[PDB]
Amino acid sequence: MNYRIIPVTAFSQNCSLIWCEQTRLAALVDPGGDAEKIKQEVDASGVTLMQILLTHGHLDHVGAASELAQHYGVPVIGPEKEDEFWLQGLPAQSRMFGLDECQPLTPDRWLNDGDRVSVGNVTLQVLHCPGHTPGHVVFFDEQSQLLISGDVIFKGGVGRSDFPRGDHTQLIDAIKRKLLPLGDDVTFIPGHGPLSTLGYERLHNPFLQD
Amino acid sequence: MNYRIIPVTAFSQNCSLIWCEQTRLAALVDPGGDAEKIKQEVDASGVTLMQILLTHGHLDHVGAASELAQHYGVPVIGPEKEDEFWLQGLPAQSRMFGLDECQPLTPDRWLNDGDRVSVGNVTLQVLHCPGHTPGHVVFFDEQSQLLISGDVIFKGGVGRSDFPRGDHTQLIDAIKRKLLPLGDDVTFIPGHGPLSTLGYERLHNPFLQD
Ligand SMILES: [Zn+2]
Ligand SMILES: [Zn+2]
Repeated sequence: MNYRIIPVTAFSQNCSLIWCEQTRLAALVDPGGDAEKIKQEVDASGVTLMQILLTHGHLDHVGAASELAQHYGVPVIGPEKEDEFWLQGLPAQSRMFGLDECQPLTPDRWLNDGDRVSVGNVTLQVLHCPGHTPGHVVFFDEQSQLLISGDVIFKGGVGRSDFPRGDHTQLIDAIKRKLLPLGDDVTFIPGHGPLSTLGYERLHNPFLQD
Repeated sequence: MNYRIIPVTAFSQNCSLIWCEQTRLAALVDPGGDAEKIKQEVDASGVTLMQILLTHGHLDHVGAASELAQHYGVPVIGPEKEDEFWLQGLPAQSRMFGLDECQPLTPDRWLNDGDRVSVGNVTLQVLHCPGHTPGHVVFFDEQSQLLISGDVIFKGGVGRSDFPRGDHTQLIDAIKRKLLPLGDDVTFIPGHGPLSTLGYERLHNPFLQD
């Protein structure tokens, strides 16, 4: 799987344009804002966008999803249904940061643990990883050993759990039981900061010790 | 000032019907839900409802405000503007607890620190007390030494500050600098649990020591 990271919004979130090398069929993961910047990269890359994927219901991951879905004529898929309250609360999310109103978002379909999403010949496995948000999912490409994981895990950190319905014990358990077993060699693209691997975090991440 | 407490919603919130004894002009503070229960008490009390007052933007304090405002033909007044994001997020608030959708609420006017609200011959002084929510206000009747204070202070407790834009240092400072100086003899009607006085909390509330 090929990809391009597109930093979007004032929160500087790692939106991912991902695509199959043979078919050039593509997906956007977490198009958080800066819809024009995203469109410019998508259009200049020459790929065929087929879908928008959402890891979780937070503003900096979903702000441009509705505009891009309409622009390209593609579905918005994900996250898990427990984040519906966050997506319904997008106006409140944006108003809290003094930003322009982000409209409520209803995805074409929710995702569940164990779902398959096809990006041309790339098969993404969906893993439900709650703790940061109760509906947070991640996308795993087994063939390229690549994880697109939103705000579950960072290089030397983990997602905040002090939000409504956040749960630290739940988040750490999800990382250890669902992510780490995918293998040390797995690279992850987090929502913020630099990329890292699961192996490096297993042994160096201060939140994953004990 | 006369009053009647009307426990509403599954959160068992202390909605207040308050009124002037001479004129029988009345106000509702925090009509949180159970709109029929509220209407039954208001109508049976014989008072003339003139206004709805809001201490803060949380679901269990505002759920029935819009229906009652329309039913009686009265304004919704308060809280302070910083809670606009909470009122915009009412659908998200209710969806989070698996309840029926509560619509976004736009009050007739926001309140500010130092505002006067007239309930017949009762003059309420408005105090801005952030920390639980950034737009939280309280209503003080100096003549009857009575405070209607929402979720700022409880008997032996204080409002949670772990919500988005919550701030514990700010909440405690607001209590100590804006509430306690009103006098030890002041009775308060909190959003939850039994009534108490400012004097008792000053000396016994574990959150107010030091
Ligand atoms: Zn993020
Ligand atoms: Zn309350």
